Amino acid sequence: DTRPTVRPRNDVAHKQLSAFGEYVAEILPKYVQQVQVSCFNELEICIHPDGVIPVLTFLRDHSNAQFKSLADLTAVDIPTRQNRFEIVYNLLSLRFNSRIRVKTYTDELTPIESSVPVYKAANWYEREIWDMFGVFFANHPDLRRILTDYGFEGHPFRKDFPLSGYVELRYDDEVKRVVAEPVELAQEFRKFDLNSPWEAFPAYRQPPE
Amino acid sequence: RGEYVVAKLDDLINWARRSSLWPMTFGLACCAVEMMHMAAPRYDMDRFGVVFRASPRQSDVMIVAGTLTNKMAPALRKVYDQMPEPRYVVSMGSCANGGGYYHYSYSVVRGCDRIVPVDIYVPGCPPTAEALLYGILQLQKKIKREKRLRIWYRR
Amino acid sequence: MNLMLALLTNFTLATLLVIIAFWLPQLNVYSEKTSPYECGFDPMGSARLPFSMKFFLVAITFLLFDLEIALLLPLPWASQTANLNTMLTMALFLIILLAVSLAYEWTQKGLEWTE
Amino acid sequence: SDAPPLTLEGIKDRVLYVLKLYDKIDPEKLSVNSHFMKDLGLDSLDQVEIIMAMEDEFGFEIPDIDAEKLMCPQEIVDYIADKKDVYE
Amino acid sequence: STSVKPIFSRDMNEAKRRVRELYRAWYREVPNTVHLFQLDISVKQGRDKVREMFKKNAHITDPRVVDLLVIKGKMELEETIKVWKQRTHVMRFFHETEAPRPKDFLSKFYVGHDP
Ligand SMILES: COC1=C(OC)C(=O)C(C/C=C(\C)CC/C=C(/C)CC/C=C(/C)CC/C=C(/C)CC/C=C(/C)CC/C=C(/C)CC/C=C(/C)CC/C=C(/C)CC/C=C(\C)CCC=C(C)C)=C(C)C1=O
Ligand SMILES: CCCCCCCCCCCC(=O)OC[C@H](COP(=O)(O)OCC[N+](C)(C)C)OC(=O)CCCCCCCCCCC
Ligand code: SF4
Repeated sequence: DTRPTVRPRNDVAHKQLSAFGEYVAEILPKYVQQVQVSCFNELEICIHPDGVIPVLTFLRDHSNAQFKSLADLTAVDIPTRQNRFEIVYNLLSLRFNSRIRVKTYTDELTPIESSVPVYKAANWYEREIWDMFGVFFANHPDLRRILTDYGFEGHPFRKDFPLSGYVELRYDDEVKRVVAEPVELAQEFRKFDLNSPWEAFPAYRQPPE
Repeated sequence: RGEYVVAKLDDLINWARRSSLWPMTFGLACCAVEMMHMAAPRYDMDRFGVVFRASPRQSDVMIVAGTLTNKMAPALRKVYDQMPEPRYVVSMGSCANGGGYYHYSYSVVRGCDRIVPVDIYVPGCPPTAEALLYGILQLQKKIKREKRLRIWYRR
Repeated sequence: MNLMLALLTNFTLATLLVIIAFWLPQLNVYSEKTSPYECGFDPMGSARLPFSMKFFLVAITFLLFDLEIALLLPLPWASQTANLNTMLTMALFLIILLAVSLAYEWTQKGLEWTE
Repeated sequence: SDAPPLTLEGIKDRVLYVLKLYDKIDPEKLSVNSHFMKDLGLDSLDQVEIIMAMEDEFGFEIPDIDAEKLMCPQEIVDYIADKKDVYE
Repeated sequence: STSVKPIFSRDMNEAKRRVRELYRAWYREVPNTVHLFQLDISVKQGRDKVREMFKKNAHITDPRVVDLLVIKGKMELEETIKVWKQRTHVMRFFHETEAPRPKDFLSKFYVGHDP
């Protein structure tokens, strides 16, 4: 770890997180599908969607977890997957000064249980996920758009939603109000193909198809 | 002569309007921070006669300082409409001019001039407090050259 | 005569200023301009709906105490009487009972606004 | 008290009166036993609108489980009479 | 395979009940919407627009897709009843400023290249 430009490794935390990852997978085998720890010491628990309330309740209340803070909750859209959406829970433990990431999956039509009962912070994060991705959360105290405009159709953060959308607003003097019309751009957004045709990272080379 | 009199009356009302500009207390995004510094002691917009007032019905100028989104656009037009005339609009910053950093967003209006008329465009991201003050003094010169009464006199 | 002429002049000047305000300027009236103001979005309901008064009890008490000023204001003239012992007794009695009323309402949580 | 009670003749008249104000029904084609779908040519949502008119006329709430079966004017008369205890 | 978690309705018969319930709520709301928003349309035009929106999805046979449509429709209704929407948002269903685009092949041929 004497190299000036390279990030030093903390192998003490890597062992501790790996040990605790097994600990959770042993206590919740009904829901835990995969556990992993990254090279920068971030623990991820990948669970079945049914285990959202059991897993998070254990991680918030168990005396050896005490993850009392929901740092963030978000979704990632991966169209190539059968379940294109990936719900990500980032939890913080103040007692043990540690962080854990819990991940599950769903699709356009399958609900995911709301975690408001476990974390009051999830009220708006689930509204944002629904608003921006179209993932329905069952038993949410009140689910509705939070960021998009009233009457806005579609879910902007899906990978198949266009960057500039489908409609745009102006003011029309005939009707004396702001109207919505199909989008026309004076200058089209210029798509840049930046990817280099040479592999950058051999460590991540996927097996040939 | 009648042309001489209307010329002097025009110089009087034009003077009164440019010396007592009252911007509406209306800011949207980062550009409103730079608008606060124009009211801060270094530049002291109040010394030019420019005083903020919150009610649109007591405002003479709207400074669209920040990004205008589709959700907010109806609100902007409403408060602009509720301004008694004569009323001038100053567009501050890239976002309010033509969308700026967010020109190609599904939720951003590509320029406040699609919603309201604009008298002065102040460039920058954000314009410095001294660059907004240039636009205000450029608006005052624009009002100084109005010919409302002279144009009436020869209708 | 003087007082009436002074009042007529003050409210005539006030009226003429209002008249000039509406007839001198150039007007451009249209529907959106004269709509009610609610920060940019249309008001959700009528401004004529009931507006709960949380200090209703204190407002009723103001009616009773505002009548003590009518009874207390004659005191400067009352002090000119030859019956000072009686006058001073009833002056203090009247003020004290006004104070006991305040104490009763204060202690019984009457001056606290309703939730 | 003194207001006349409800009679099956009265219910039938009011039901047939509402159905005549409906714009999609031909006034000289309405039979007290004509099916809303088969005879009058109406569709599902048209039937829903009719039931809501009945609620306004008779001033009581008809749930969807029950309203899904009222497919002719006579069935409405039976349901209203049945729920209003008008055995007359 | 083919076994999926439902949202609200376990079959189309159950789902259609929620569709009818939503339609009755929208139908009763149009008179209030045309009143509060001071729209220059009639109650007939508004209720025709509601019907147009419902028939637009009459071909759906998946109960889950129907459940989301009702969920989205109820959010629209909630936005309108509480006047979160403005007059501009309620009139976007009528496309009053959109010039009628051609439908037949010849008219599309003359104006441009789009299919
Ligand atoms: C950081 O995060 C963010 C916020 O968080 C803070 C935000 O907020 C916002 C949103 C931002 C905004 C809405 C704009 C913010 C801009 C500012 C400049 C606010 C910052 C702070 C200030 C203190 C600015 C000014 C406010 C005050 C209170 C200063 C006090 C001084 C004054 C001069 C105000 C008025 C005072 C006086 C004494 C009266 C003057 C008023 C007049 C109308 C002039 C005189 C009146 C008359 C009627 C004329 C007189 C003569 C008459 C009537 C005739 C008499 C004679 C005859 C002959 C008839 C954003 C986007 C944001 O990102
Ligand atoms: C209470 C009762 C109110 C009565 C109405 C008062 C307002 C209207 C008066 C206009 C009279 C007129 O005629 O002025 C107009 C005349 C010229 O007329 P013209 O060009 O033929 O106009 C025909 C119509 N155009 C113009 C559309 C083609 O210009 C002048 O020489 C002076 C005009 C300015 C007003 C001078 C007064 C200065 C006062 C200063 C105060 C500080
Ligand atoms: S123009 Fe620049 S400073 Fe102003 S709101 Fe946009 S990004 Fe912020």
